[PDB]
Amino acid sequence: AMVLAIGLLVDDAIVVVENVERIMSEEGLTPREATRKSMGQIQGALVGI
Amino acid sequence: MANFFIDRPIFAWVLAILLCLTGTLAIFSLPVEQYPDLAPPNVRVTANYP
Amino acid sequence: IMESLVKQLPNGFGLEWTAMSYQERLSGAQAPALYAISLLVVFLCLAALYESWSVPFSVMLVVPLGVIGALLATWMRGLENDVYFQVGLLTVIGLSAKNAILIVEFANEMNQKGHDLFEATLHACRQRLRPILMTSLAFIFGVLPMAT
Amino acid sequence: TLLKPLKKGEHHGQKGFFAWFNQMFNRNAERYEKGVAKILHRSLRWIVIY
Repeated sequence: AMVLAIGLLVDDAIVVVENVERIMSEEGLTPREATRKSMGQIQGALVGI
Repeated sequence: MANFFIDRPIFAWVLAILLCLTGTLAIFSLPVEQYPDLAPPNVRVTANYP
Repeated sequence: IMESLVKQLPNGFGLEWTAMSYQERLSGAQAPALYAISLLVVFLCLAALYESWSVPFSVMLVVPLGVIGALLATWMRGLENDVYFQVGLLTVIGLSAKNAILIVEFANEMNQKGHDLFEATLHACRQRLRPILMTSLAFIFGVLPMAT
Repeated sequence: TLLKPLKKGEHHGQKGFFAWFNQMFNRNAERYEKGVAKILHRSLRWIVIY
C-alpha cells in the first residue's frame, strides 16, 4: 500500500507545482503571487480528488 | 452552515443518503436481544471435603 | 468437487473444511458487494462535489476504461484474480476517477463562467493534459519495478 | 520560497533532449486537441466502442 500509494500522493504535489509553473510561465507573476493564484485556483480540486 | 446548504441541496441529499445507507447496513448486522448484559457476572468456587 | 465426492460416499459420513480451506470457504464472496458499495459511495461524493446528478455519470463512466486495462494486463501475464488483484482494481478505479475529475471540474468551471461547451472542454483538456500525463507516467514508472 | 523567478533569459531549455521533448509534447498536444474535436463529428462511433 505504501508503494502503491506513491503515485497517488505525488499527484496533488504535481498538480500544485505544475499549476504554479504554468501560471508564472504564462502570466509572468512573482513566485509568491503565482503560488497564491494557483492555490486559489485548485484549492477545491485537491480536496475533491 | 445553514446558508451554505440552502444553495446546495445536492450536498444535503447526499449526506442524508449516506446516513440512510450506513443505517440500513447497520440494521442487518446489529444483534437483537431482549436486554443487554444487565445480569451481573457470577463466579462459583466449588470444593468437596468427603 | 470434493463435496460431491463425499456425497457419493455412504450415509453417515460428512465433511468439515478446516484451517485454510475453512477460512477460504468463509470468504471470497464479498467482492461484488464491495465494488457496488464503493461505486455508489464514489457517485454520491461526486454528486456532492459537483452539485449535480449528471456530472458524476460523466466521471463514473471512466471506471470501465481502467478496469478493462487492468483485466487485460492480468490475463495477458496469466495472473489470477485474488486479494491483491482486487485492491489493484480499486486503486485503478480511484486513479481513473481522479483523471476524469481534473478535466470535468475544469470544464465545468469554464462553462459555468459562460464559455461555450466545446470551447470550455477543449481548453480544460489542453491545460490538464500535462498534469494528467505527468502524474500517470509517474505512477506507471512507480509500479513498474513491482511488475518486473 | 524555493521556486526561483521565471528563467525568462533561459526561456526555452534548448537542451539536447529537453527542447526536442518540448516540441514533441507541443505537437502531440495539438494532435490531441484535434482528436478531441472529432467528438463533434460522430459521437456514436465511440459510444459503440465503449
